[PDB]
Amino acid sequence: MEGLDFIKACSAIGAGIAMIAGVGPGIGQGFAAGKGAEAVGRQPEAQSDIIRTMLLGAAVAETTGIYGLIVALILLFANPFF
Amino acid sequence: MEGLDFIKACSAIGAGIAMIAGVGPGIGQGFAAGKGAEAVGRQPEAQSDIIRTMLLGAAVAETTGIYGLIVALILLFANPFF
Amino acid sequence: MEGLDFIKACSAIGAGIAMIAGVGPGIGQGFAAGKGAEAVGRQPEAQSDIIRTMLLGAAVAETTGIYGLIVALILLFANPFF
Amino acid sequence: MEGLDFIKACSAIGAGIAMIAGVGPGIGQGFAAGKGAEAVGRQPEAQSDIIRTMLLGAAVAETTGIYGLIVALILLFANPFF
Amino acid sequence: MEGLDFIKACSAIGAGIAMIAGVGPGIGQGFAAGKGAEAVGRQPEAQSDIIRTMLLGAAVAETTGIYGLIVALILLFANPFF
Amino acid sequence: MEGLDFIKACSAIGAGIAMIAGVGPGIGQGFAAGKGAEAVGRQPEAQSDIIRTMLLGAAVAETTGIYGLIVALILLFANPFF
Amino acid sequence: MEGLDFIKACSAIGAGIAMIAGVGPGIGQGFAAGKGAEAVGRQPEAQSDIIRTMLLGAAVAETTGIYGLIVALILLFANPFF
Amino acid sequence: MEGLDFIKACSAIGAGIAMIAGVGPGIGQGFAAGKGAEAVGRQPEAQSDIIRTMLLGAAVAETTGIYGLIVALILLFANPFF
Amino acid sequence: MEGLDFIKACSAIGAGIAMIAGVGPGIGQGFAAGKGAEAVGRQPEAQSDIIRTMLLGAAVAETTGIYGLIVALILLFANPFF
Amino acid sequence: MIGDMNIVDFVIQFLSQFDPVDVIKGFSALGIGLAMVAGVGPGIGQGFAAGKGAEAVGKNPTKSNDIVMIMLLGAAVAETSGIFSLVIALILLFANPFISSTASVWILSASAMASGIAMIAGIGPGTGQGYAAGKGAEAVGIRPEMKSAILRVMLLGQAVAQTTGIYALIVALILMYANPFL
Ligand SMILES: CCCCCCCS[C@@H]1O[C@H](CO)[C@@H](O)[C@H](O)[C@H]1O
Ligand SMILES: CCCCCCCS[C@@H]1O[C@H](CO)[C@@H](O)[C@H](O)[C@H]1O
Ligand SMILES: CCCCCCCS[C@@H]1O[C@H](CO)[C@@H](O)[C@H](O)[C@H]1O
Ligand SMILES: CCCCCCCS[C@@H]1O[C@H](CO)[C@@H](O)[C@H](O)[C@H]1O
Ligand SMILES: CCCCCCCS[C@@H]1O[C@H](CO)[C@@H](O)[C@H](O)[C@H]1O
Ligand SMILES: CCCCCCCS[C@@H]1O[C@H](CO)[C@@H](O)[C@H](O)[C@H]1O
Ligand SMILES: CCCCCCCS[C@@H]1O[C@H](CO)[C@@H](O)[C@H](O)[C@H]1O
Ligand SMILES: CCCCCCCS[C@@H]1O[C@H](CO)[C@@H](O)[C@H](O)[C@H]1O
Ligand SMILES: CCCCCCCS[C@@H]1O[C@H](CO)[C@@H](O)[C@H](O)[C@H]1O
Ligand SMILES: CCCCCCCS[C@@H]1O[C@H](CO)[C@@H](O)[C@H](O)[C@H]1O
Ligand SMILES: CCCCCCCS[C@@H]1O[C@H](CO)[C@@H](O)[C@H](O)[C@H]1O
Ligand SMILES: CCCCCCCS[C@@H]1O[C@H](CO)[C@@H](O)[C@H](O)[C@H]1O
Ligand SMILES: CCCCCCCS[C@@H]1O[C@H](CO)[C@@H](O)[C@H](O)[C@H]1O
Ligand SMILES: CCCCCCCS[C@@H]1O[C@H](CO)[C@@H](O)[C@H](O)[C@H]1O
Ligand SMILES: CCCCCCCS[C@@H]1O[C@H](CO)[C@@H](O)[C@H](O)[C@H]1O
Ligand SMILES: CCCCCCCS[C@@H]1O[C@H](CO)[C@@H](O)[C@H](O)[C@H]1O
Ligand SMILES: CCCCCCCS[C@@H]1O[C@H](CO)[C@@H](O)[C@H](O)[C@H]1O
Ligand SMILES: CCCCCCCS[C@@H]1O[C@H](CO)[C@@H](O)[C@H](O)[C@H]1O
Ligand SMILES: CCCCCCCS[C@@H]1O[C@H](CO)[C@@H](O)[C@H](O)[C@H]1O
Ligand SMILES: [Mn+2]
Ligand code: NA
Ligand code: NA
Ligand code: NA
Ligand code: NA
Ligand code: NA
Ligand code: NA
Ligand code: NA
Ligand code: NA
Ligand code: NA
Ligand code: NA
Repeated sequence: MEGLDFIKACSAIGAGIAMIAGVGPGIGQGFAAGKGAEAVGRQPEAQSDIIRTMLLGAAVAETTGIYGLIVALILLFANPFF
Repeated sequence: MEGLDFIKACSAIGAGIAMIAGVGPGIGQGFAAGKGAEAVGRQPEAQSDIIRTMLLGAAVAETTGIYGLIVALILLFANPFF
Repeated sequence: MEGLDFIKACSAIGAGIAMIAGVGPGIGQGFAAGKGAEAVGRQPEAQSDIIRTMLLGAAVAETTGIYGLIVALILLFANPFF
Repeated sequence: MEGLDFIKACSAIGAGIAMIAGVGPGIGQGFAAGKGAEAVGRQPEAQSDIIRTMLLGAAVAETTGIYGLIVALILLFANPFF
Repeated sequence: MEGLDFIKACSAIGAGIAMIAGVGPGIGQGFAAGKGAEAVGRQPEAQSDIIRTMLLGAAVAETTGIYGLIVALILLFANPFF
Repeated sequence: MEGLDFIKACSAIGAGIAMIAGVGPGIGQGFAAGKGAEAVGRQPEAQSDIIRTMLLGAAVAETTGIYGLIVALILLFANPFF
Repeated sequence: MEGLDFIKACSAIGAGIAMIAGVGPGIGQGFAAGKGAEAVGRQPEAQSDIIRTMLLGAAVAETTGIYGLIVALILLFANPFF
Repeated sequence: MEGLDFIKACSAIGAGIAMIAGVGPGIGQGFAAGKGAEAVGRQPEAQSDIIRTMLLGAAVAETTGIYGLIVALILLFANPFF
Repeated sequence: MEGLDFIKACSAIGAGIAMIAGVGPGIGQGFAAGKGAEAVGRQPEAQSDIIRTMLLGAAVAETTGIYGLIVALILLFANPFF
Repeated sequence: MIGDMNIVDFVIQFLSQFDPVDVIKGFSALGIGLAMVAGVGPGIGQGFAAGKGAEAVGKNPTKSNDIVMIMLLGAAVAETSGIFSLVIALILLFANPFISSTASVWILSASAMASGIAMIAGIGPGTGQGYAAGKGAEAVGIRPEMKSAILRVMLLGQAVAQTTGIYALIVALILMYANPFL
């Protein structure tokens, strides 16, 4: 086949593989949700400080999911190989 | 023969791989459900705030599951390579 | 062997890969089950709230398993590639 | 080889991969089993409640395992590709 | 590349892959075994109840192991493709 | 480069992949071992019951390791594909 | 197909694979986020020190996610092989 | 000289695979971050020792991510195969 | 195109795969760092003993990471296959 | 499809042009890298033991000798899966039983790789046995007079945890030294 078509085919594969990164934030942020819900149940009037801390930490945990998304979007819509 | 259908075949493979991301939120949100159930049993009178916190956190944990689904949808129905 | 056969072939593999997503809800929902059973033992009078909270959270954790199933089913009976 | 023999062969591969999903419920339900045994030993008088909760939650955890088997059975016995 | 041979070969591979499902119950049931041992040590007089619950829950955890084995045995001894 | 040899080659691989099932009982039984040690330490007087429960639960956790071995041994010594 | 196109294609795959590193920080930082939220709920007056410790540790946890991103970016935009 | 491109292409793949090592320190250091934040909340007076210990242990957990990075960089910029 | 190129290509990929071993020490040593930080917070007067123990155990946990690196370096710089 | 040949026939033709020994060596290299993946297990497990050891010593410093002793003994057991993989890799590197063989290149190549694939099973025992080491260290710190009973139960359970690591090692050795396919 044309090498360009082989590049596109592999880019499709690389795009999918990059999304595997998303496994991590799913697990971690789910943990944070669980601890937050636990803490709120125990200390209802500390709820706002608890939630804020939980969300702050979750935002950080999101980043490598975004990095994966970016690499996939590059492969899909801004591919440097052609 | 070659080329276009090779891209489509690999796109099928890329789409499936992209769904592996779904493993993450499944784990994380199940953990949140468990902690939420535990907290509700402990403090039934706080259950509204407990569920609210749990669902908020779970919503956040969902995103990379959706990023993955999006990439698969792109390969399937909005494929930029053909 | 036509290129169309290769697409069907890789769709069959992509479909299978899609199902790997199912690992996550299996783990997370099992965890929710364990905590729910623990909480019920500790407070049987609260079991209705505990179970409802457990099932609510588990429902959320189920979605990315469904997403994978949807992608597999698309590859199988509504393939955009042929 | 004929195009359908190739499709068949990959269908066998795709079938095997579908079953990986089964890793999830095995872990999760096992966890539920452990928590159930622990809660029963703690409070044997509540074991009816504990076990019912354990099984209901485990039933939910089973679904993505079933989803994988179904796809496998589709590839084995009701293959849309030939 | 005789089509029959390629089908048979890939059947062997998919048969092995299906057995990866076995990782799940191995982890989950081992956890169950540990909690069971812990509960019996804590409360020996309740060991009949503890063990019955441990075993019942472990049995549920076995099913996806069996599903994997079934797919492997189908590919080996009741292959629909030849 | 006869088809027979390709069947045998993929049988080797299938067999090797079947052994990955062994990851599961290794982890799960390790958990059981650690709880056993913890429990015997806490209540040496119950060690006979503790050890019996740990071994019973561990035997159950072994099965999917055995299923993988059986599949490997079938591919090795009782191959149905030739 | 020129050798260069084969290099570009494989580089796309390598770039996707590099992003798998991102699973790790997602899990770890999410754990930090939950422990931080829990600690804040327990002791709201210590929250500035808790959050600072959480973020410091989280930053350390980020680096191997950054390393993977860098390898992908190199493969994409500063590829030494062509 | 086609073969040198084959080596280069596989080196790109190998470089990405090496970065999977980064999953480990991401998880481990995130745990250290959570434990450190929890310990600081419990005993703010001890924070300098807690953090110093957290960072020392985190530095050790970093090494295998760096080993991975080094193998990647070798394959990229000091490749002995061409 | 030489058989030598095939050996080198596989060696490049095999070196990369060997570094996957590094996932383990990153997790395990990060756990150790977390427990050490926690322990120092509880008992700052035992800090020297806690840290020495943490480091001794972490040294042991490092070895399979080093085994992977050594195998990678052999495949790169002292390859017995050519 | 590659031109006219299906990708399988294409790959076989591609591989067919090389001397069989080069193909066997190539797949051995892959088998070699794959074997080492087992090293994940002892890394996780022994790190857990390290943490539990550190925790226990903090709680009962006058018992550090007994705590560390069982931590190290139990961690030694967890190391075995990693050693076994290293041995298989070293055999494939420096005493390869496939390269000087007369049989089919496909079978020898697949067997070399399959040998490394099987060793991945070692992740399980390494992780589980290291967890057991940490609980042993913890229990001994709490009750040092029970250290003998704690050690024995830990070792018994660790032995049970080893079997699937052994089954895998056996499958690799069969492929290497008693191959039914040749
Ligand atoms: C994709 C998940 C993004 C996180 C969800 C929105 C929170 S955004 C997050 O919120 C913190 C707590 O208020 C802020 O302190 C911080 O500046 C901000 O980054
Ligand atoms: C990822 C989807 C969910 C993203 C978060 C939606 C807002 S959620 C909302 O946000 C407020 C902003 O001040 C917080 O202060 C508050 O605690 C929170 O409940
Ligand atoms: C990101 C997802 C974009 C979806 C675009 C909207 C549908 S677009 C359209 O949808 C139909 C689906 O059967 C088909 O005609 C075709 O495959 C697809 O391109
Ligand atoms: C997870 C096990 C498979 C899914 C559940 C199927 C139920 S299995 C079935 O269940 C009946 C009532 O529901 C019982 O009376 C009977 O003993 C049992 O065999
Ligand atoms: C993998 C499951 C292993 C099942 C072992 C069955 C009995 S094995 C037998 O059992 C005794 C009971 O105390 C042990 O003390 C003794 O060391 C052991 O040899
Ligand atoms: C099992 C893996 C088999 C992979 C064989 C397909 C790669 S064939 C590939 O063709 C390219 C252009 O013709 C060349 O650049 C490259 O050197 C050559 O190896
Ligand atoms: C690019 C994602 C970065 C993820 C980490 C969140 C920023 S954490 C950041 O880092 C400093 C140390 O470097 C900390 O001391 C300080 O609290 C904070 O400003
Ligand atoms: C990504 C690397 C993050 C920085 C790791 C080494 C920082 S060095 C570290 O810096 C901290 C705040 O910056 C201080 O709390 C601490 O006293 C100092 O030793
Ligand atoms: C670990 C950091 C290694 C250095 C970062 C990648 C550099 S890559 C390097 O970059 C040069 C300047 O952009 C280019 O001119 C050159 O073509 C390219 O190979
Ligand atoms: C860490 C082991 C690998 C170190 C390789 C030596 C770099 S040497 C240097 O590196 C630059 C990017 O870093 C390249 O742009 C440049 O082409 C290369 O010569
Ligand atoms: C910690 C540094 C380890 C680097 C690995 C040894 C590579 S040795 C390396 O060979 C390369 C061939 O291109 C050269 O670029 C480089 O200058 C030379 O030192
Ligand atoms: C082969 C064992 C390697 C690890 C040895 C663990 C304890 S090494 C220990 O490390 C401390 C760090 O500050 C030092 O204070 C102390 O002098 C040194 O002996
Ligand atoms: C610890 C060994 C890995 C880091 C150092 C790289 C090996 S040193 C190696 O030796 C050979 C010259 O004698 C060449 O392969 C290469 O130029 C050189 O880097
Ligand atoms: C300790 C196991 C090997 C790890 C480092 C890779 C070898 S390093 C390499 O080895 C070559 C062998 O001929 C020597 O000629 C060369 O001087 C040396 O740099
Ligand atoms: C897997 C066994 C590796 C051999 C390592 C020998 C370490 S020697 C070790 O050093 C410790 C320092 O804190 C002492 O506390 C301990 O009593 C002693 O056994
Ligand atoms: C890895 C197999 C270990 C076999 C059991 C150890 C022999 S017996 C054991 O010996 C140890 C070292 O001398 C001491 O920790 C302990 O005092 C003694 O009971
Ligand atoms: C030490 C644990 C690993 C055990 C390895 C068992 C096989 S050992 C193997 O035996 C072969 C018999 O022909 C020898 O030729 C070869 O040199 C040797 O490495
Ligand atoms: C094949 C087992 C090898 C390891 C031996 C484990 C410790 S020895 C073992 O200890 C058990 C528990 O106390 C006893 O029940 C049993 O009689 C004894 O043989
Ligand atoms: C995989 C963990 C196995 C650890 C076993 C350590 C003891 S192995 C061995 O077993 C013999 C019984 O056959 C005993 O007589 C002897 O004391 C013991 O050293
Ligand atoms: Mn035809
Ligand atoms: Na992050
Ligand atoms: Na998210
Ligand atoms: Na979900
Ligand atoms: Na489910
Ligand atoms: Na089940
Ligand atoms: Na079982
Ligand atoms: Na890091
Ligand atoms: Na390290
Ligand atoms: Na080690
Ligand atoms: Na076992």
